[PDB]
Amino acid sequence: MSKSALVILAPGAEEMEFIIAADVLRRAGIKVTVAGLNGGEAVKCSRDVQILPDTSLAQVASDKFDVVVLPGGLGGSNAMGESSLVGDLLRSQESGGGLIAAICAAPTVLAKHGVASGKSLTSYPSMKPQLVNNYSYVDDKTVVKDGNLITSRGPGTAYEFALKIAEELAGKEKVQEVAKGLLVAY
Amino acid sequence: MSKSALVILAPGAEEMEFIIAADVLRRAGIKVTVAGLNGGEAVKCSRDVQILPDTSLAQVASDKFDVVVLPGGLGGSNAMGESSLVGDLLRSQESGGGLIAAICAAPTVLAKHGVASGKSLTSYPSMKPQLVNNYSYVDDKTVVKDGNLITSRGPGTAYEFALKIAEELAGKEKVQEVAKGLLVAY
Repeated sequence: MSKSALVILAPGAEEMEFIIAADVLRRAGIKVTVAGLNGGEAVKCSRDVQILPDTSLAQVASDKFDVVVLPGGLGGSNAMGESSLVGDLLRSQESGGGLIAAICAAPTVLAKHGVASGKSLTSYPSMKPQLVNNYSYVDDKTVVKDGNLITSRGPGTAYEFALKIAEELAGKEKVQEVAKGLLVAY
Repeated sequence: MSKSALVILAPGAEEMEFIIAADVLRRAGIKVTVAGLNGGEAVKCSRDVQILPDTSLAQVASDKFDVVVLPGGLGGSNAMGESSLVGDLLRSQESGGGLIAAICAAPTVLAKHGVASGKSLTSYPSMKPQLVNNYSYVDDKTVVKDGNLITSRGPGTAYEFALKIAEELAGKEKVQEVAKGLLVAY
């Protein structure tokens, strides 16, 4: 009847990347929960934009989501990488064959929590040396999908990233109409 | 020696275009003030994302900004169009020789306030009929500049819109570095 997405909002997140994934997913008819990393309070992002989450990560820790989305930004990614809760939830998503999606610096969260080893991914270019030892790093793609893992490079790739997630959950036709309304070629 | 931008955040604002404007301008070293239309409280956006403004529009009313930026979204544009304070600041900005930038449905804000009549502009494609009478509408163009007016079309043109404003205020070398960091060709 419906597909869900958990979007984790962490202090120091790249707000553009975050907002694009939340907003595009909602456009495509997906039920998006924005879960604040440390609570239900406003999250101060990387360029000082403050965003109210829908709820806390902790409050949706017993729920299943068709996709777990990790926005990038160095500080948001560092916070998610240190969070034992993010680790538990990511291992859970991997073992239920659910989608994991990470953009920009956020794929280092996968490395930090031992998730999705041996898969192909990309990231923001400056994070590559953290991601070559246990993953096949892709240098030449804006978005990479390998089994249940979708990763992407940064702000210039965030619309394509969100649309690719949307396409897996909501289908081709829906995403075509969504992309048309965005004025995004896809 | 810095430059300044007022970004007006209004209820029903298209959050992506809003966040992209605030973030990209901040990356370019421009002092950004995010000012809530109706006060300093959180603003609910078109897709239910809630954003805390830096301050209220009312509180920056005697301030001079090098640019006044209007994000789009239909609810947001309609609210701005009804606001006498928006009108007053657009007119003052216009008399003052300062920059005005409006994306998506936001150009209709200038129509509602009788601002920049006869100027060349674009908008979200379906909003064209609202604009053809009193403006010189340009169909096939992502970002349109006429003197101190900059307009653009939608989410898919938001980066270029923001980078175009950034370039006017911060210069070519700065915006090239910012575009490089964003992974946006510009």
